Amino acid sequence: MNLTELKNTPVSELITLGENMGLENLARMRKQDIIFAILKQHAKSGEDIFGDGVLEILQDGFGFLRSADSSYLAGPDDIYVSPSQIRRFNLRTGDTISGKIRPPKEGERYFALLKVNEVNFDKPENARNKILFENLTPLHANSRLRMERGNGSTEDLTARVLDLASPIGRGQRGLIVAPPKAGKTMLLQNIAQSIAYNHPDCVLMVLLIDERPEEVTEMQRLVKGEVVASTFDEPASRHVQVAEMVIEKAKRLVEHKKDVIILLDSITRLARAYNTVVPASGKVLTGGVDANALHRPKRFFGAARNVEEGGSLTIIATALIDTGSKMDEVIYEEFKGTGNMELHLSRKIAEKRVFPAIDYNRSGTRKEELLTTQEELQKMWILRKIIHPMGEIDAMEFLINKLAMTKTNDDFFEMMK
Amino acid sequence: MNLTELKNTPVSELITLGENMGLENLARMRKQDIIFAILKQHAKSGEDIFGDGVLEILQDGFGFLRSADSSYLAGPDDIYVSPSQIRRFNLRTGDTISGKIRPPKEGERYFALLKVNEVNFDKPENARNKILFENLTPLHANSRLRMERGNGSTEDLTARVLDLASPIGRGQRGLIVAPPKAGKTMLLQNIAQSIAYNHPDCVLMVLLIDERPEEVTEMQRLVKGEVVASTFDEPASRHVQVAEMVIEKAKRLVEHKKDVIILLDSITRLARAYNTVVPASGKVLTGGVDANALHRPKRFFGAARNVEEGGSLTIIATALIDTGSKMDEVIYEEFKGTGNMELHLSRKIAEKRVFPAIDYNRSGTRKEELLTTQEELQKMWILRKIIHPMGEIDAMEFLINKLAMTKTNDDFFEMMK
Amino acid sequence: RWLELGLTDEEKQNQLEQLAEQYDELKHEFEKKLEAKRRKITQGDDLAP
Ligand SMILES: Nc1ncnc2c1ncn2[C@@H]1O[C@H](COP(=O)(O)OP(=O)(O)O)[C@@H](O)[C@H]1O
Ligand SMILES: Nc1ncnc2c1ncn2[C@@H]1O[C@H](COP(=O)(O)OP(=O)(O)O)[C@@H](O)[C@H]1O
Ligand code: BEF
Ligand code: BEF
Ligand SMILES: [Mg+2]
Ligand SMILES: [Mg+2]
Repeated sequence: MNLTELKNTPVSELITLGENMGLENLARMRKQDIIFAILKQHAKSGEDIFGDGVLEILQDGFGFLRSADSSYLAGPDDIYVSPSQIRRFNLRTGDTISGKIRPPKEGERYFALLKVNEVNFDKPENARNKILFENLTPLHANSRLRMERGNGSTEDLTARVLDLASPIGRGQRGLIVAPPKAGKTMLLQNIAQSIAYNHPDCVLMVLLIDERPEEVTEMQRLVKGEVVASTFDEPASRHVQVAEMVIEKAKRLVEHKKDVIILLDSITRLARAYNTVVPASGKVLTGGVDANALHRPKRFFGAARNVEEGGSLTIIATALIDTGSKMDEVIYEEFKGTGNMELHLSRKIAEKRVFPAIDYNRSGTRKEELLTTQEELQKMWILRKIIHPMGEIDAMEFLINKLAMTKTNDDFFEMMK
Repeated sequence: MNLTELKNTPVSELITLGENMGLENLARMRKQDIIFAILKQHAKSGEDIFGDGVLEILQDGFGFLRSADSSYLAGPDDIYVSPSQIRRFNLRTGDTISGKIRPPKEGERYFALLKVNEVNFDKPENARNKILFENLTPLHANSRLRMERGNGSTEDLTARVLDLASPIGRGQRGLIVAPPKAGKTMLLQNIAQSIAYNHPDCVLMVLLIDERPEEVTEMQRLVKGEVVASTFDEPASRHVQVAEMVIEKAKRLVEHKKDVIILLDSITRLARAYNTVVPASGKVLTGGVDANALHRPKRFFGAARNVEEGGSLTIIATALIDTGSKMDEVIYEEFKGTGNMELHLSRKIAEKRVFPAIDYNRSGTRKEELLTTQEELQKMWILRKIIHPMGEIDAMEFLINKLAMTKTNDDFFEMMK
Repeated sequence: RWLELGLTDEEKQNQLEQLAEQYDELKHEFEKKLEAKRRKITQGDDLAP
C-alpha cells in the first residue's frame, strides 16, 4: 500500500508487520530499508501497490517519486517513473503523483509506476491542459491572513505583534532579519501554529534547512502539515535538492490554485550552499561570494508571488546577521531589495530577556493598505505615530507590557480607546 | 503575423488559436513557447510571416530581433537576421526593424528575416544615409516638459512639486537620490502618467531593473507606452543586456529625431551588475568597486543629451542611499557630477507619513533659465527665497498643505498673489 | 504522439490502459537494451599486463 501509510508509525509496527510478512530480521536494517523490504514482500503477494510522491526529474528524462516523510530525498522507496509518463502528461517537478507501482525485478533499481491515478489531488486531465507557474501574472497581497490565535497565550502576542507591526497575507514575500540567539525558532513555531489554527484552509508547509536534528523532531511533530527538512547531515547538494523540490511543489500547488506558506530558516545557509555549488567565474565579490552565486537563490526567493487566476505562494525566509564576516551580510543586502516584506528582530533586546524583541521601526510592508481594512489602517498609522518618538527600549517595553495586559488585538484597539 | 499582435493578449487566446491551428497540447508548454509553435504552424500554412523587433548584434555579425513584450531578452521567437542585411543597411543595435520572416528548417534555430520593410517607422533609405548618435552635438534642455496633470489629484501634487522644485525638459539628465522606503515607486508612476497624459507627443519609455515581479506587472499595465523590465529573475548578464538594448533603442530613436524619456529605477543595482561583469584589474577601490567598473555605467548614463538636429534623450535614473555600505554611496558620488539634474527625496520625512517628501533644498537644475519663462522664473526665485530661511519640516508642511489647498501650479502662483 | 483520450470508461479506458502499458513496456525494454549495449561498447577491454 501507501508508503506514508507505513511511515506515519514508528519502526516497531514496521518490524511486526514484516514479521507478519515472514522475512529476514527487519530491525537490523534501517526503518526505511524495512519499508523497502516490506513493500517488496507485499508486491510478492501478487498485488499492485499504490504509491505516491512528488516528482524529481534528472537529465535522463525519467523521474523519481520522492516521499514526504523521507524529507524529499533519495531513498530505496523512491518510485521510478518511466519517461513515457513525461511524454504523455509531462509531469513537472513537484507534481504530487499517486498511482499503481510494481516491484523491481532483479538487476533493476526500485519500484516502477505503471499508471497515474491522481495528479495533485485532481484528475489527470487537468495536468496536461493547465496554465504554468512562471507563466502566471504576479500581484500583491489582496487577502489578509490574520495571525492572532484568540485565547490570549503568552506567545500568542508573538503573532499579535506581527498583526500590529506589519500584516502578512497571501502571495507576500517576507524576510526575517535576526542575529543568532534572538528567538526565531519559537517565533516561527507559534506563527505556524497560529496559521494552522486560525486559517486551516491554507496549506502549511514549514521548511527547515541545516539545523539541529532535535529541532527537526520538535518541528515535525508540533505543527499542522508536512514538515520536510534537511539538517547539516546532508551536504549542499541535498540542501539545494530539497529546496528546489519544495519550491517546485509549491509552484505546482499554486498552479492548481492553492495557497502555500513556506516558512524557511535560514536563507543565509541556503545562500552559502548555493555559493558552494556554483561554477567559478574566475572572480570573487566582496565577502567571498561568486558572481553568479546569487542567480538561483534569487530565483528561489522570487518564486513567491500572488496570482490573478488562483492560489498564492507566501515565503517567510529568515535572514541571519551578526555573523562576523561580510558574505552573509552581503546576502542580506541582496535580499532586502527583492522581497517586498521585511520583518526585523532584535538581539540587543533579547539578551535583556525581553521577548519578543521585534524591530518595530524597520519593520514594514509594501502596499500594506491591501492587507488591512480602512479604519484599522488609520488606527495602525496613529499607533505607529505614537510608537515612533519614544526610544527603542521605551517602545519595546510599552509593546510587551500593554499587549500582555491585553488578550486580543481588537480588544487592544478598544482598550487604547 | 506579428508576434506582439499575439502577445498583447493572454495565454488563453493563444491556446484557442493553437487549437485552431491543430497542434499538440499548447497549455503544457510556455506561452511564449506557444507563440513559437503557433508561428511555426502559421508558416507551415504557406505564407510569409511579418515580424518586428529591435536588433541585438553578437560577435559573429548576425543579429537577433528581440521583441518588446519579451522584455528585450532571449526567446524562441527572436528572429535571426543574416549578416547580409548588416552589410547592406548596417542596422545598429536598437533599430526597430519590421519585415518578412520564414520558418526555421530543421537543424536551424529560429525564424530568419528575409527582407526589411520598415526601419524605425521610416523608409529603409533613411537608415543608410543618416547622422549617428555619438556623432551628434549635445546641448541643454531648451523645451520645457510640464508635469502637472491639471485636474488636481492628490498625487498630482507629486508632479506639481517638481515643476515647483526644479523643472524637467527634453534632453535633460535627471537623478533621483532617495533611501529605501521613501516613495519612489508611486512618484515615477504618476510622473509617467503625467508625461503621457499632458505630453502624449513624446515617447514614454519606462524602465525597471531588479524589482518585484508584482511591481513589473503593476507598471506594465498602468502607464502609456512600452514597459521593458528585468527583475532579479535575471542575472547581471541579462541586466546589462536589457540596459544596453533599451539605451541603443533610445539612441536610434533620437537619431530619427524623436524624444525618449527613460525612467530607470534603480541606477545603483545597474552599477552593481556592471561591477559584477567587469574584468578584475588586480585592485579595488573604496567600498569594493573595481577601477574600470564605472566606465560603462558612465557611458550608459551620459547617453542622454539634447540634440541640435532633432530628438532628445532624457533619463531619470533613481539613486539609492542609506544602504549601510560604502560602494553604493560611491556610485551616487560618481553620479552627482555627471548628471546635470539632481532631485533628492526625503525618508526622514517619509517615515512621518508626510508625502511627498522631496528635498527642496538640494534639488536644482543647471541652466534652468531655459526650462521656464521669464516672470515664472522670477516668481520661482522669490518662492525659493521664501522657502529657504524656514526649517526642513516647516518648508515641507508648508509645501504639502498649501499645494493640496491649491489645484494647479499657475493657480498656486495666482493664490500666493 | 497522442495515446491520450478518455470516454466510455467501462471498456475504452481498460483497453487504452492496456495499450498504454504495452507501449511503456516496449519503450522501456528498448531503452534498456539501448543502455546495455551502450555500456557494453563503452566498457574498455583488457589488453595485456
Ligand atoms: N516569546 C518568548 N517568551 C519567552 N522566552 C522566549 C521567547 N522567545 C524566545 N525566548 C527565549 O529564547 C531562547 C531560545 O532562543 P532561540 O529561539 O533558539 O534563538 P533564535 O532567536 O536565534 O532562534 C529560549 O531559552 C527562550 O527562553
Ligand atoms: N505621494 C504619496 N502619497 C501617499 N503615500 C505615498 C506617496 N509616495 C509614497 N508614499 C508611500 O510610500 C510607500 C511606498 O514607498 P516606495 O516607493 O516603495 O519607497 P522607495 O522610495 O524606497 O521606492 C507607500 O506605502 C506609500 O504609502
Ligand atoms: F541562534 Be539562532 F538559531 F540563529
Ligand atoms: F526599496 Be526602495 F525601492 F528603494
Ligand atoms: Mg533559532
Ligand atoms: Mg521603489
